Amino acid sequence: QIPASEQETLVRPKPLLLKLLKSVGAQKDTYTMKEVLFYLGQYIMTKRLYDEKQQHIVYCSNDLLGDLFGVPSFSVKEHRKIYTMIYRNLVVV
Ligand SMILES: COc1cc2c(cc1OC(C)C)[C@H](c1ccc(Cl)cc1)N(c1ccc(N(C)C[C@H]3CC[C@H](N4CCN(C)C(=O)C4)CC3)cc1)C(=O)C2
Ligand SMILES: [Cl-]
Repeated sequence: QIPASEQETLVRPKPLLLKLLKSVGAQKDTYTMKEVLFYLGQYIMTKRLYDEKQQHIVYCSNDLLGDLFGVPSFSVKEHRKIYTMIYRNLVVV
C-alpha cells in the first residue's frame, strides 16, 4: 500500500491534465497529489465514467481521461497504476 506521504507531493499538471482539472473547478498553478486525486475522482463521479454494474471499473476510451491515461479502462483498486498514470501527466515541483 502506497505511503501516505505521496499524496502531499507538490505537482504542476501538464496541459491536458490541467484542462481536465479546470473542468472540475481547479484554479491553481500547483496542487498536492491529494487535490489531483480528488478532482479526478469528482470528474469520474460527475460524468459517471464507472460501470453501473461493476462500479470499480472506470471506462474512459471515449473520454479525455483515456487520452490522459493511455488506457480504455482501469480499476479504482489498481492504486499503484493510478499513481503512475497521474504522475506521467504532471511535473513534480
Ligand atoms: C487521496 O487519495 C485518493 C482519493 C480518491 C481516490 C483514490 C485515492 O487514493 C488511491 C489512489 C490510493 C479515488 C480515485 C480513483 C481513480 C482516479 Cl484517476 C482518481 C481518484 N476516488 C474514487 C473515484 C472513483 C470511484 N469509483 C468510480 C467507485 C465507486 C464505488 C461505489 C459507487 N456507489 C455504490 C452505490 N451508491 C449508492 C453509492 O453511493 C456509491 C460509486 C463509484 C471510487 C473512488 C476518489 O473519489 C478520490
Ligand atoms: Cl471528453
